[PDB]
Amino acid sequence: MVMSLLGHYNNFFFAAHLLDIAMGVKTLRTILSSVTHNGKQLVMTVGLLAVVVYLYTVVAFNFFRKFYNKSEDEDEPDMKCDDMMTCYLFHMYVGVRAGGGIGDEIEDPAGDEYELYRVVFDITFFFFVIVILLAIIQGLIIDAFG
Amino acid sequence: KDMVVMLLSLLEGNVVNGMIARQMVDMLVESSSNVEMILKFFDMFLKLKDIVGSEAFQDYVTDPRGLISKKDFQKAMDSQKQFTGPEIQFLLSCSEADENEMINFEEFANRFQEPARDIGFNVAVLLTNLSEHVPHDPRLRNFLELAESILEYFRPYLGRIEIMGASRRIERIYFEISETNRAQWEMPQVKESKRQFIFDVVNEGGEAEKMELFVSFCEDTIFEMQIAAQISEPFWGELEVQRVKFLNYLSRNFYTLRFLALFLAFAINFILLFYKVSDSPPNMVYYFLEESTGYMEPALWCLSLLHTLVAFLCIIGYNCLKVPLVIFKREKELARKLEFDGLYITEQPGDDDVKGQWDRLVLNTPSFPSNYWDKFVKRKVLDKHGDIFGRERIAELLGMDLASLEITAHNERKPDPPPGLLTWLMSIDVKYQIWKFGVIFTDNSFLYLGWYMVMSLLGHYNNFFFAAHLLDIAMGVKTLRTILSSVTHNGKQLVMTVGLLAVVVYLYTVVAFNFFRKFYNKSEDEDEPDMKCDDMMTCYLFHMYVGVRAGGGIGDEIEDPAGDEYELYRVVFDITFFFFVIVILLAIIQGLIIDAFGELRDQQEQVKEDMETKCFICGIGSDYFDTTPHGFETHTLEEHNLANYMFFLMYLINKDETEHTGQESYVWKMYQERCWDFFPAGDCFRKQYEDQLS
Amino acid sequence: GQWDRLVLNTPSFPSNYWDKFVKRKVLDKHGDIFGRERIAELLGMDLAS
Amino acid sequence: ELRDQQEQVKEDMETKCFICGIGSDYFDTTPHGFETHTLEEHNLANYM
Ligand SMILES: Nc1ncnc2c1ncn2[C@@H]1O[C@H](COP(=O)(O)OP(=O)(O)OP(=O)(O)O)[C@@H](O)[C@H]1O
Ligand SMILES: Nc1ncnc2c1ncn2[C@@H]1O[C@H](COP(=O)(O)OP(=O)(O)OP(=O)(O)O)[C@@H](O)[C@H]1O
Ligand SMILES: [Ca+2]
Ligand SMILES: [Zn+2]
Ligand SMILES: [Zn+2]
Repeated sequence: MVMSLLGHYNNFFFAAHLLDIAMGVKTLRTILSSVTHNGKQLVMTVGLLAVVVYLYTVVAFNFFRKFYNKSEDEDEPDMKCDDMMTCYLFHMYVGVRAGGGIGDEIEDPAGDEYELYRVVFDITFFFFVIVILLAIIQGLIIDAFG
Repeated sequence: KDMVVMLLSLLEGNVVNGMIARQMVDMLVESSSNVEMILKFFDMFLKLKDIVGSEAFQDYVTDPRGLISKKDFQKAMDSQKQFTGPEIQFLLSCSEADENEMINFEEFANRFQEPARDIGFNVAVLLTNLSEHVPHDPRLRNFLELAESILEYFRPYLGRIEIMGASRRIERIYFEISETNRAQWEMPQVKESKRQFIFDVVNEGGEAEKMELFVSFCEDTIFEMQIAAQISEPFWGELEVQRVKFLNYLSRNFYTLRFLALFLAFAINFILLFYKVSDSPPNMVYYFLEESTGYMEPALWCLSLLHTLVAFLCIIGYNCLKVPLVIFKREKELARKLEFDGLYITEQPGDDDVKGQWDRLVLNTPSFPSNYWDKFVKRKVLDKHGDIFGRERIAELLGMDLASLEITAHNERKPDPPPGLLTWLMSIDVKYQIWKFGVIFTDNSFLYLGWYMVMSLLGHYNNFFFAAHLLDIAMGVKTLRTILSSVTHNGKQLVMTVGLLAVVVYLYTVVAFNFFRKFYNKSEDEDEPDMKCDDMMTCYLFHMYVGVRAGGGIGDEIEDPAGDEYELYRVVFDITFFFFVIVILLAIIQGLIIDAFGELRDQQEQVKEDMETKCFICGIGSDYFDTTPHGFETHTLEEHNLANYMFFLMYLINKDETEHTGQESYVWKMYQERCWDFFPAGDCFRKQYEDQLS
Repeated sequence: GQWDRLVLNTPSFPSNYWDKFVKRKVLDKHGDIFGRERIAELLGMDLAS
Repeated sequence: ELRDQQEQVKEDMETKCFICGIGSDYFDTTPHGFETHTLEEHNLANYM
């Protein structure tokens, strides 16, 4: 009702009624139950992912700040890790969505005194965040199916 | 009560429809009037105790002094519609009304609650025994109905178990459960310990060790109940009493302190989110908080100090709440290994068992069984092994003076126990304390709390070290703990696959270094190339760093092989790398994680199914008991309840050996000999008397 | 349970439930032990009618 | 599949006698009955 009434205020509010198939069609209802069955687990893994990304943000802010320049310009750099909140947002936004982890986005560590530390940083981020945690989420979904 | 105890003894080893039980029923029927008078004496006062506490009675209570007139008592009791005229008159007579006909009902109700409790309980036990062994006698149902209130009142304390007796038959045993015992068994921490124990045995246990593991669990539970009772709460003396109060307060609130430390860590990290680095002070850089409130700069310091304090209190609470159980378990297993195995007398572990090798330090200490109840384990080991190995050698191993045994047997000395710290200084057993501290420092939970300490302390060196305490949710939240267990379950497999991935990447590195070097130029410049595969170590690092993280394998990063004499070889290289490394191996890792999820789920399901389908004690499945309606529920709640075996063990320990009955003495002797054949194994009372009962 | 307290003393509590005499039955069962008038006040009954 | 194969092998050994084929349920009528049957009566090492 409320969404229908708001649809007269703005016609795009009628897009919400398209979600009605979630309950109208029993197959879609079962499929979404295969998600909602382990919802508490999914939210807990999302929170744990947030915490591990926070830890990586802390390490980056302390040590690897010089690698977070996201400006091709030379005289006005765009540093994404001069503030801890900005660095954490940068991580949670681009590092998780990047296929190869944060190392895909940040600068190349070749020929630097911290090269090995940074490659360990990138590999561990890729394995814990991109591989293991997303694998946990997908496994929770598949296990709910089973 | 003594007469009833004699009757119950007459019912020892009594089969269903036994002649002695039938004679007992005939005797009760012959004295039906007097038995009814006795049961009425009990039920009137049981009913009165609750009636005087009812709102309906308190409505009639009007005197500000808390008393009631006899006429008001009369009109209150007939309003309850539970007594008759003569019964109300008898209650009036029993009430010690003064010259003003004023009744002190509070003391009137409690006058007979205590004196009549034991006899009421034994009457309940007698009637229950007769009912369950003579189930087809109509004359006994009348007594059972007339004692309905007695049986109802004593139902929570009437503990019954079944044992395989000396007569090679199943016997049913009735005993008393105390209010304290039941209340302590219903505590949430004890429930959690029971759940963990059930999970452990049902999941990864064998049937031969099951009853022994259960009895060990019962013993640990008894010790935990003692610790809970101790820590419970209703100039040297003042300092000692305040110290024990403080320690008990910490022990009781250990989990609240843990939660508080976690909350403080969250607050500290939230504050830390506002940090900012600038070249200007608030070629070195400067770290500072960037805010307009001006308050979280001191708030961070306050929270850090509070967090360190709370973590310290958590460690103290732990070694005042759990370390006693750890030491108890270790001392108990050591004592049983000494006595029933001769571990350090006969086998002498072969230096590959660090536990056994560390336990050597506590053998000769004067205070070895500090937490274990058996203070005479050394004496028992001596009496068992001194003849065959040497009394003096055993005494030297266990640090015993063979001379003092006689005088201790002769008489008891009462010296002066001076309450001085100076006199207490050399009372300390240094070797025992070293052993205990080794056991504590080798414990996982204590080590975790000590690491929490170290990180908190380092947090004052640098405030970002408080980020590590955010990992505490891994153990604080059971859901996150299970989720991380779904990773750690196959950790060895995961590490092996990572190593195998390293090896295959090394092979690809070897092939690339030998043949495809020209394709590894990572410089857009033309005059100073950046070759990543002119050195084997550089090439291997390049692979393990960019090839694995690339979605399409190494071919995404290296140069295009179009129009080259090695084009086909290189495309085979790239495709095989993509399939073996990116697809198959990462798929193996994710499959290991998903399989750990499934394994944990089926473990939980199997534990629940085993509990709901077989009796934990006898092993007979629910199918047999469900022949009678609610048969399995009754068998698991009344006949073979494991809580009742726990209660029976505590009842035996607390009861005097001279007062043990025959069945109790049988079980007690067998328990002290560590023989568990009294547990019904595959047999039950219902099964043994199938034909009489049916 | 806390929301169901509003319907106890209503004149029309068993509107859909078939048993229109549940209040009478509860009175006959518990009035002796808890108080007939107190039960009637809880369930909104007139003991006179 | 590999995991359930291992579990099935362990379960079969722990539930039926490798020689006679009578399950553990029958022998467990006597206490420790299956353990005694598989260690003394029908031990395969003893047939070897
Ligand atoms: N010998 C046994 N003693 C007790 N329970 C047994 C036994 N054998 C099997 N069970 C099963 O153990 C299950 C767990 O006990 P139950 O759930 O009744 O206990 P509870 O104290 O009410 O609470 P909880 O659900 O926390 O265990 C019961 O459903 C029962 O079927
Ligand atoms: N006929 C049988 N002979 C021997 N074992 C049998 C037989 N039938 C079933 N089993 C089972 O085989 C299992 C494997 O044997 P068991 O583990 O006892 O042998 P082991 O020599 O002590 O060591 P291991 O664990 O390496 O096998 C036993 O637990 C037993 O229940
Ligand atoms: Ca005696
Ligand atoms: Zn049973
Ligand atoms: Zn066999």
